[PDB]
This record gives sequence, structure tokens and C-alpha cells, in this order.
Amino acid sequence: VYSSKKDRTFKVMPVPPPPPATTAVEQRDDFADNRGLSATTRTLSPTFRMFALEDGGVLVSHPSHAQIMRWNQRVHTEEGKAANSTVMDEYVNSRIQAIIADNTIENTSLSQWRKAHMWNVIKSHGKLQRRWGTP
Amino acid sequence: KEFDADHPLPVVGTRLNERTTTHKWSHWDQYINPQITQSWMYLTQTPEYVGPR
Amino acid sequence: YDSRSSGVHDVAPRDGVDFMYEGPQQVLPGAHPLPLFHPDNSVTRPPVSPYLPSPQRPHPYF
Amino acid sequence: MSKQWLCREGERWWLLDARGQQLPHVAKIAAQYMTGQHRPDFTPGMMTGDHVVITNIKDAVMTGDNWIRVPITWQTAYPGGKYRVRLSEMYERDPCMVMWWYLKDEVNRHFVRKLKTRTAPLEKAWLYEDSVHPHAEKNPRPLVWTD
Amino acid sequence: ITRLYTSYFKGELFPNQLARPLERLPRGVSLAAARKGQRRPYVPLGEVAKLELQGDYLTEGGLHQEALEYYGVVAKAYELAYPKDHPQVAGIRLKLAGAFRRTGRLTSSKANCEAVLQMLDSAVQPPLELIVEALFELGLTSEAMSDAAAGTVFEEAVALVDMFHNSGQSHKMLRLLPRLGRRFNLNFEEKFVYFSPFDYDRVFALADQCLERAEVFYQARNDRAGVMRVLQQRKELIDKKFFNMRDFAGRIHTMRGHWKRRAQVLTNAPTPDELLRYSPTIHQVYRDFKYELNAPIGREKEVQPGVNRVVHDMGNPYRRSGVRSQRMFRDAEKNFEKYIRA
Amino acid sequence: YYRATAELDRLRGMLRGRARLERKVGLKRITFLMRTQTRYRVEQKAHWERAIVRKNVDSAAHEHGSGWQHLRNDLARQNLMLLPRTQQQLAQYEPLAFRAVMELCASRVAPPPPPMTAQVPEEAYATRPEDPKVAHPAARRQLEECVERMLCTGRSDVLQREGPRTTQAWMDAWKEYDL
Amino acid sequence: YSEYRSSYTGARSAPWAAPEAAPAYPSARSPFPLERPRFRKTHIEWMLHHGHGDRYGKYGPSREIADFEYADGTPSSISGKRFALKHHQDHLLVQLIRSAAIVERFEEEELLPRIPGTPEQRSWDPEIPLF
Amino acid sequence: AAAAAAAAAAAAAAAAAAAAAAAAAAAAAAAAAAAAA
Amino acid sequence: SRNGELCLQRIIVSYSPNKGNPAMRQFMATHLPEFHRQYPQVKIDIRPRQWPESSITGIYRDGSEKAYSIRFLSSMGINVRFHRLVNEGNDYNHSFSASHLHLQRRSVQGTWNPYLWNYEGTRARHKPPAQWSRKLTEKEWDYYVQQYGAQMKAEEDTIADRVRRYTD
Amino acid sequence: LRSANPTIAKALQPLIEGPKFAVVYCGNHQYKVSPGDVIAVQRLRAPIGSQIALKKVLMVGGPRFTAIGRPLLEHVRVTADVEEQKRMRNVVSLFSTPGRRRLRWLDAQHAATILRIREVVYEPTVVGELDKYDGVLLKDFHADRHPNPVFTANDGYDLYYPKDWNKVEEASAFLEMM
RNA sequence: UAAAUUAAUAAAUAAUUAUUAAACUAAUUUUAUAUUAAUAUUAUGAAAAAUUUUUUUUUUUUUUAAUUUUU
Repeated sequence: VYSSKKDRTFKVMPVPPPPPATTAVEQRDDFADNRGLSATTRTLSPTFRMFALEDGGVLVSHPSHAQIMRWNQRVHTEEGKAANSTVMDEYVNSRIQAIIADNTIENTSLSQWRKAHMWNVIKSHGKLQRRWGTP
Repeated sequence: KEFDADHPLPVVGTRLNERTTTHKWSHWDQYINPQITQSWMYLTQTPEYVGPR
Repeated sequence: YDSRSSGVHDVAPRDGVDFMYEGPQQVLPGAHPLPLFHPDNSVTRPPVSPYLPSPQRPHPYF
Repeated sequence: MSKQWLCREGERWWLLDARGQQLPHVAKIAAQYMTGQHRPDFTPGMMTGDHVVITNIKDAVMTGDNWIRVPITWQTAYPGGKYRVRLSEMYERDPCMVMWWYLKDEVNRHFVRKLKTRTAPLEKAWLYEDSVHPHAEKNPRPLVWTD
Repeated sequence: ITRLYTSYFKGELFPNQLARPLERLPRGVSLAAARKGQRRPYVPLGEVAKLELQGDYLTEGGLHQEALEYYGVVAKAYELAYPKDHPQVAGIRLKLAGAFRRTGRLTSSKANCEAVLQMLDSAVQPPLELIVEALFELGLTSEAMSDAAAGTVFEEAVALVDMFHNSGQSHKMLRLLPRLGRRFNLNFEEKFVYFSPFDYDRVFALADQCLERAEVFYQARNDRAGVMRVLQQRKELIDKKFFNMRDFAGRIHTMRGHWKRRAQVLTNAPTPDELLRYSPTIHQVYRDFKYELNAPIGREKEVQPGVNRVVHDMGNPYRRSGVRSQRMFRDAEKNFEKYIRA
Repeated sequence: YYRATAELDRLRGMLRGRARLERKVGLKRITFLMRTQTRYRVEQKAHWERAIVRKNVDSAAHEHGSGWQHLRNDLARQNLMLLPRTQQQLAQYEPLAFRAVMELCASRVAPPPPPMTAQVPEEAYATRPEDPKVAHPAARRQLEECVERMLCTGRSDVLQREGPRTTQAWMDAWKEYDL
Repeated sequence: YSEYRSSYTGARSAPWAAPEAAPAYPSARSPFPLERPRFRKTHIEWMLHHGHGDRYGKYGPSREIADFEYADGTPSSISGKRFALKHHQDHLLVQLIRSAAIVERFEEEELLPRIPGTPEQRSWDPEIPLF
Repeated sequence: AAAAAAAAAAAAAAAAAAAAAAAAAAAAAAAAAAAAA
Repeated sequence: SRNGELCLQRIIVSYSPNKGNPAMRQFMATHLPEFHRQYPQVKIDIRPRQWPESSITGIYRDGSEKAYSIRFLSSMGINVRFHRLVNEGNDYNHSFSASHLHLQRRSVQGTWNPYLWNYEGTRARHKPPAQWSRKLTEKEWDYYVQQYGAQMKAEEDTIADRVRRYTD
Repeated sequence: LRSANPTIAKALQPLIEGPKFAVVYCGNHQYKVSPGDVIAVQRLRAPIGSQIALKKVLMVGGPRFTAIGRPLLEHVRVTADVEEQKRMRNVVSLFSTPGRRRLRWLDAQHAATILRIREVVYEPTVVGELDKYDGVLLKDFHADRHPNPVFTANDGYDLYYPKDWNKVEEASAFLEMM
């Protein structure tokens, strides 16, 4: 198939398993015209609500990117509202807020700030220190 | 053909235009008006002669 | 072809010989809607004839 | 290793409990996550990878007698150096050496050409033969997947 | 091999497809003066253009009443789309004054095809192929009104063609194209590529029916000199069109390979109607000696100036040879002086 | 023959230590490289770069429980008409719009009905009398069809709707030019 | 402003039935004659079913609608690869009329035969009965 | 000589070296009855 | 021609008023008067000189330039090259690939980032049973124990049949 | 935004405001357009600086809506101004088979044109509302109640149902129209 | 694109490719179809038995594209 040497072009992964039927409205079939093959029913699928335009298209009304980054941060933070805290947890919900507000991606880096401000963090023999106002 | 004069068609050339060489006078031109046989390089030989092999 | 895309004309006029284009009301030296390699008027190669050669009179003579 | 084409900046730490799952298949899903193919921003130059923590290796599965009749063969330079070793023979040495070998079969599949792409995705999997692993502080989220 | 064309065949290129410009009047020439010498807001034009082509298809089908309606609409959307007296809003009624006349309403016909002209002369430079389309409608609605005195407008319409229609530019590029074919016994249908002036120069095709609808007038009224006053003009109209297409045959047989001759053949060629009109004797090249190094034997100061300069001698090539070949040429610089001195 | 050695001699600047120096050995190289770019462009660049995209729109579909195997068949079922490079543009810049699609194909919404053929109006058969004044019955309806479709498109304030405010009067714009 | 023709006369059958009616989807089974393998239209049969041709850059709303227009509403002129299209779509009709035009003459002079098939087809397939 | 029974190698350690010479219509495409290490 | 301001400022021209190859001097008779009418702000610097460089050259309003060799080029092919300096802006030599169709990529809805759909999860369409661990309804009880009943009725039926049908 | 139901024209009306993008279909290509972009399309016969409007539009979208026109979207305005009419970079190719002694240098540079888009503006007319998991039009539209809610998938029956985080298992679907 | 072949009294053409030229009718779709002459060109090499896989050598650039499942 197409230069039989070997095929290393990235192949598509098989389709995830559909959700349980739980309805008996023919949620089983594939060669049935009452629905397409894809079965996406996620946590926040019912917020993507659609209105039938007159031309033939649909006007899907969905929540804004600055809202699902709010919904997620809510979910991610009240994992435990008084429970354990993970280094990976804080660093994630530190970005979900930074994504919540004006999500242009910083253009430079995410750690150049810390790397330069580790002299008021670290105590290093105050004769060789870094006080904002150098005496 | 343009729909009207307000909306003219642009000038974006093709090879059928942008590479052409000056019109050296054919024999019917120097027949119509012999004022264009200025120098001897104008009196080109028979058109049936196409060049050396 | 169309190599040498820059460096041909220095981007400036000459001292007192270069003229920009006024417009289509005035006439440049040499311009003529016919392809002429030896461009001549009745001053540089003045034909010695009674009339001036023309498409109307078959020959510039009586 | 900072080295543009690395991208340690959008990392997600997965966790693939290998218990009961087939070893030639846990090596497949974990590769789509280390090579970062599960990402819609995947461009082959960037090695945008997501660390996987495949705990509970010793509970892997191999359909049929494929624990007894599948060789990990490698031929060294010395003449008469051809080595043949079953899975039940490398599992004596180190159980993670059979999973790290089945990963090497999957990362190579798309990245054999260049050394920087052959090996770098391999350093993203942390093969732990049991529950214990020092990455409690990396919050390994248990990735959902059905073979 | 052949081609079935059973699939979609993309078009070929050809110089018959150049976007030929329109035709107008000269700058100051106004129509009523020439005659008596002898952004925008959105409007769905693309949709009304489909709405008038069904008039051109209808008025050409004999359904002259239905065409009137389709033309009515497109003539409404045009007096709003374009400003007053635009070259376009004047032209649509010329399809209306015809559609009127082909429905008995001649009274409105003349009221229409006369309204256009005040949009035309009052313009800057009107579309010349239109003022011959109006002056035709004005000449046809006078027939429908049965007024022989109102029939000497054809001959006045073509008076503008003969005057203001440079009949070269219709067939300027298409004139040499027969010199493009290089085969003589297969695909030799390219040596005879003929484009017809009726199909290519509308104003010429219009000007022909004028000089044929004007003949039938004088033929009907049993007029003798009137007929001849037209027929000779109808021939003189075409004869100066077939002339602008003539050309001699270049090579005849199959020239092989010289594909780079594709540059000398297809190019802007001075038409026969122009090569004489702008002849290099009647139309003299202006040559300013301020930019050249030559002038007739009396105008010797007016050359492109220079700097500190002294005429050494004439460059007689034998000045290089030994002194006995420069003992000749001794006085040839003296003698040449007073030949260029007056 | 003609080695194109004029063009391929300026390129000898961006080669390594040997092809840059010696004109001969540089041509055999630069004409071997240029002859394989054009060999890879017209032959193999598509089938590779065309699968890095069917992997990005797919991988962006697994985040919604679907996949390219199902998405491809249902972007067409709904007549959506999106190039497979466009679905990668959405999955990467407009992640919501993509998701919004992925909800549509999973929804049980009727796809748009196939375009209709040409229907003969009844008035084509309706026998016309011998009447010259009035127009044909079929044109008085087809023309109405054309002017409604003319006003439905856009919100052209036709001189703030100065043209006939209603349709039966727009079809009478031929009486506006009669005396 | 934008456009959507999808036909020569538009006149699109509107899809939305009524505020409560049933949706009436189109049968997704590809018309297989034998019915046992039980297929399903494949992303390029839907594209054929939906009025396009094989690829949607053909015989659909992707060509027959202009690419652009001037803001004032002025359309854009035709091109070589536009006239060559219109002539092709008129060829796909003249291929059909002249075809049906010769069948008419054959069936109006009673020249079309009565035994269905060739002399070499009936002598090949047994299911075409004897005459 | 007469080159018979080609062998199409797929990778290694996943082809078993008996399935290489498989995809040839023969008594192969079975399980090697007595393998040697 | 950005924002209705021509990116071209002046076309430099060199020519010979008398020498030869008149396709430039012929251009300055018919086309140039017309091309000047459309774009007057373009300042056509025509230079006469003995030994004329065959190259048209345009000077754009950012200092950039371009040349277009017109050696052996007919008059029609000079105007075409004339109209092609006013058109371009001389700002980028971009290959028309599928990556450079858009010169600026601005996503209005924010890009896809890992944390967007990360906390979603698969779900049903009409409420499911926690059919493992759910307090049954009094009707359910009667159903299953009728099914499970009808199952036990079958097993212990045929266990006996193996021994009794042996001496029935 | 046109609409019949007065409540819809009072809740969807603020959705279509703000910035807007559109994905037009010009020259057999597809461009994701927004009111400040330049996109190089295959050569259009539009003289530089002239205004222009794209007729084939496939999808419009904004910060919290996307109009999924199935084949195309009627009544959406996207207008651009032709900035440049230029030839792009040269894609030089060499076609010299090894057998024959001929080398064909075919150098083709693409003819594009840069359309700096002015604005996109959209005013759609809806018919009503239709729930996803039953593609029937709804009679009435309540701006808060989702027409079809969603519920968990873990029926407990499956011994190896892959558990995500505990929090991913239970999570509502927030109201967003207000 | 492999085709040609008769030593020797009155039997229509060797064949190839090539250069250069030539003519549409009893003979159907309203389909399809490289026939003729003149000249240039004759060395690309099978022995036995049996018998009355496949289309590729060659692409102007951008997209687009229907032949995949392990024991």
C-alpha cells in the first residue's frame, strides 16, 4: 500500500466505546437512519443547544470559552474544598484562572518570572542578597 | 466582459502577454507603407525560409 | 530571466537630465505608436521632395 | 532538557493501571500519550508529551502461552552472540523490561528515523511493578480507556 | 489520438479572449455636439442581471409582452443602483423602447429611446456602441410610426460610426494569429483561424443593419439616390473592415520546433488602419537633440551638453598607423570645418 | 544537453564543504536534491501530510467520545461540506465550534433533504387563449418568483426601499416608464 | 450578501416539518441489490446523495455559486474555466436528449426489438427465457 | 537458481520467524510442529 | 494597495530617445497615457540616456523596490509588467501552501488548551438505573424473583430428569 | 436577529454580538475569516483596492454561538478589500528522467491575491428550537431548562467500568443562557 | 511500440518506425474509429515436451481521492 517499504504515517485510532443504551429507543443500530454513527454525550453536552434556522442550518448556542474554563476550575478546585492539595493541582488551577481571563498564551514562557525572582524567595547570606531597594 | 465601466477588469499578465518581442515588420507591413523599411535589417528574406538546419 | 531583481537603476534622478512624467497632455522625445528602430522626423532625415510622403498621395512628387 | 522541540509546559500526568490489561495493548495507548498523539495540537516536530505512570506492571496479561513462546531476541556484535529470551525469561530479570520493550516497539513505529525522537518519548513512561510510586504529588489522573 | 470530451474539458487559452475595451467619444466631443456636426449601496445586481437576460431571451422569443415586464423591473433597479444618467441606466431603456415598440406602444417608445440620449450627451464620454444602439431605436420607432421624414437618422447614425469608430482595434490581435500554426496537414485548421467582425465588433454589426434598414426605406418609397447613398456606404463600411484583417502568408509548410517564435507572432501589431493613419511621415517622432549627440548641419549647438570639451579631430581610423599614414589625412580636418560652418 | 547550470550555480552557496566549492560536484548534488523535492512533492508529500491532518481532527474527536471513523461519515450525512483541513482548523482554533459540530452529528436531527429536480409549474400546461395584450400565465408567476428572491437576498435598502414597497407593484415597474 | 442556491430555480424543499411533527430521515443503507451484506452509505455516497458529485468541488453549490462579488452587488464576469463548465453541463443534456431522440425514432418506427438482449447475451445467460 | 519461497519480514520479535515465510500457500500458515530456540 | 493608499510610489524607467528596440518608446505613446490615468499618484520617473538599462523598476513606500527585465520585451509586455509593480506590495515572499493561506491566525474563541475538555466525561441520554445497587420498587421485586424463579425452576427441573427419566 | 418567538429574540439577540468569524469557500479552498485578516486566495479578477464580498459561506461563529449552515449559510455578510495581486514564491521543479538526455526546468509561481477583510456581520432568522437527541422542533423555548439533560453512565453492573477522577464522575451542566 | 519473410517463365503491396503530404460516400447511435501516397529504415538472434496477476516509468502548484486487518 503506497510504497510498500513500510507505513509510518500516523494512523487513526479506533473509536471509543459508546455510552450505555439505557433507553431502548434503538440506541443499538448503525445501519439505521434515525441517527448518525457518532455518539457524543458528555458532561456538558446539554449546554450546546441548537435552534433550527430557516435556511437549513442550525444556530447552536454554546457557552463561551471563558465559561467552560470557569466550570472546569469550579470542578477542579472543589475536588476537595477542604481536602488534600497537589503540586500538580495548584499549578493547574493557577493556569485555569490565567486561561479564564484573556487566554492569549503569554508569548514568552511560564517560568521566566520565578527563575528571576528567586532571590527574595531564597535567603543567601544577606551580604550577598537582593533587596528591592539596594542599600 | 465587465458588467459596467465602474468595475473595470484588472491587468494581470500571463505568459501569452508578458513575454513577447517587438513586432519586426512583416512583408505586408512594408507593402502597405514603405516608410518602415528604414534600414537593411528590415529587408528580411523569404518567410518560407525558416532558418538554417 | 527576471533574475537581477534589484541593483539596476539607482533610486534617484540624474542632475538636470531626468524628467518625471507630467501627464498624457505633453509628449516625450521619441514616443510613437509604431515600432521604429531608426526613428526619424522631417528634420533629421529630411526627404528632398515637393510634398511629404503620405498614404494619401501615392508619392511625394508632382 | 529545555531544548526547543521539548514542551514541558502543558504537561498532563496520566496513570494507566496495567492490572489485567494485555501487555501488547497497554503499550499502545501509553504511546499515543507519550508521543502526544492524543493532542489536537500534535505536530511531528514538537514532542509535546504527557507523562504516563503505568503502575501495577506485574499484573499484566499475555493471551495464551505467549508467556512461553514469544522471544525478546537481540543479536550482539560478538559472533555467536545471538540471544533468545522468552518473556517468562526476561520476566525473571525485570518485569518492567518487558513493558519497556513493548513500548519501544510502539514509539519506534512512528519515530525510528531520528534518535532524538526514538528515545525522548520513552523517558515519559514510569513503569512501576506495584502500587507504590513517588508521584503522588504529580496527581496522576487515571486515564479512561476500553480496549 | 482524439479527445472524447466526455469529461469536463477545461478551456483552452487563445488571444481571441482578450478583454477588448469599450468604445467612446474623444475627450471634449459631446454627442449632441457631435451629431449636429453632421461607493455605492448594495443592490442585488447579480440577481437582476439574471432577470434581464430572461428579457433578452424573451424579447428574442416573440414574447414581447412578458419581456416588457422583466425589462421593467431591471430598468427600475438600475435607476436606483447607478446614479443619474449613468452609461448603464441609459442603456437598459434601449431594451425597453424596443420592447415597447414591439407592443404597439410606440408613443412611449420614442418617449424612451429619446430619454436615453440626454443621459448620453450629458455624460463625459459615452459608450459609442450605445449611441449607435439608441440612434437605431430612434430610427426604428420612427418606422413603426410610419414617418418617412423620420427615416434619415440611420444615415446620420452611421455618420458617427464612420467618424468615431476606429475600425482597427476590433481585429488588432486576431490579425497575425494565422501565423501561429506550424503544421500543414494535421491540426492545420489553425492557419485559417477566422474571427468574424459581425461577431466581434458589435458597433460594426449594428452599423450594418442601420445601412440595411435604411436601404429598405428608400427601396420601399421607390427612392433611387437614397438606395445608392446607402449601398455604397454599406460597402465602404465593410471594405475598411476586411482591409484591417488582410495579411500575407508567412511560412506555409510544417515548420518544426521553433516554438520560441511564439513571441514575434502574437504581439501588439500595428493594424493596417493605423500603420497609415499614424505614418512616420505624417505623424513625426519628436526627437529632442537635448538628449542626443547629433543634429543637422546647422543646429550644432543644441546637442546634449557636456563639460570642458574640445573637438580633437575626426576619428579617422588611420590616425593609429604610422606617421606616413597620418601625413595623409592632414587637411581632412581643416576641409571638414567650413562644411559644418554657416 | 542543458543542465540548467546557470540557475543551479547560485544555489551552490547553501551546500556543505565540497558541493559549495567545486562547481561540478555541486551540480550533481543540487540537481539531485531539486530533482527529489519535485519527486517528493508530486508523489509522496500528499499521502503523508494528508494523514497528519486526519490524525489531528481525529485526536480532537476522541476528546468527545467519537472518532474520524464516525465523524467522517456524519460530516457528510449532514451535508456539512467541510474540507478535512478545515476540521483541523476548527479543532485547534475554534474548539467550541468543532464541539458544536460533534454534537450535531451525534444528534438525531434530520439532515437537509436532497436538492430537488426541476418541477414543471402547472401554468405551463394551462392552455393559453388567443390574447396578445396580457403576458403568458407562467411568466407572471416566474417573474414574481424572481423578484421575491431578489428582495429576500441581503438587506439592501433599495434607496431605503424607494423602489415599489410591495411586490405586485415591483412587477409593474414597466408602467413607470409609460406616459 | 451571501448566497445559497443549490438548484437552478432554488425553490428548496424546507426541511423543518412543524413544531411537533416527526423528522423523516433518509435511509442510510446503500442500495445493495442482494441485501445480505447490509452496508451503509460511506461519506462519498452521502456526498453523491446530497446533490454533489463524487467530490464536492463538482456539480454542486461549490462551483455554481460565484466565489465573490463586488460590495455594491455587481457580479463578476465569466472565465475560461466557467464557460467551459456551462458548455459541459449543456453537453450532459445534449448527450441525453439526442440519446432519447434516437430512441424515440426507433420506437416510433418500431425498430427497437422485442427479444430482450443481444444474440450473444441470450446465448450466454440462461435466466433470459427462450423465444 | 530458481528462487522459491520468498520471505516478507514484518518486524521482529512480533513475527515469530515462521510467519515471515508464511503468506505463501503451503503447509506453512500452520504452527511449527517442533521449534528450536 | 493598502487602505486605499498605493504601496507604489514611483516607477523608474530608462530608455533611449533614438537608438532602437522601440517597444519602450512605443509604450510611451499608447499605454502609458492610459496607465497614468488610473494611478496618477504613481510618479513615473522616465530617464533618457544613451546606453539604456533594460529594466523597469518600482519604488515602494517602505524603501523596497523591484526590477523587471524588459530586454527584447514588446510594448504589450511592458505595460503588463508596468501594471504588476503597482499591484504587489513587496512585503513577503510567501509560498502559497496550505499553511500560509492565512497570514494572521487569530482565533476568536480562544485556542484549544489541555484544560478545556479535560474534566468532561461520558454520560447517558435518559437516566440510567444504578441497577447494581438500587432499592427496588415493589413491582421490580415481583419481576426479578419471577425471572430468577423461572430460572431456578428450570435448573432443578432437569437435574432430577437426569436420574428419574433413567427409571421412569 | 430576526425571529418569530419574542422570547428567543430577547435571549439569542445578545449572543450574536461581539467579534465574529466565518469560514468561506473561495477558489476551492476554505478560509477561516474574521474582521481583520488577510488571506491569500487563488487569483481573483478584482482590481486592487476595490471592495469585494464573498458569496459562499459555510459557518459563522462567535464567542458563544456558531451558525452551522449545512451546505451554506444564507444572509451572512463578509466583505473584503483586495490589497495585493501578486505572484507568490516560486516552486521550482526539475523533470529529467535518467535515460533521456533532457532536463525540463518547470518553474511555476502561484498567482494569489491578498484580501484584507473589513467586517463580518450576521443576522439570522430562526424557526424555533429543536432538541438534539430527538431532532424534532420544540413548541416553546425556556431560556433556562436544557431541552434534554444528561446523566451518568456508571450503572455499577460493569465490574471494570473505568473510573475517572471522583469529581469527573459527578458534575452538573451549568445554566449558560443567563 | 515484435512486427515482418516464397532465389530462380504472365500471380495487387515485406514489415516497422520516421519525415513530408492526401481524401469521406451504398457502410445506423444525432456512437466511435490514424485510412492513403512519396521518401528514409531490412541482423537483436530460442532448443525440447504439452496442445488441436496488473495498467503502469512519468507528473506545472495548491487542495481534493472510493482497494486494511492474525493466529
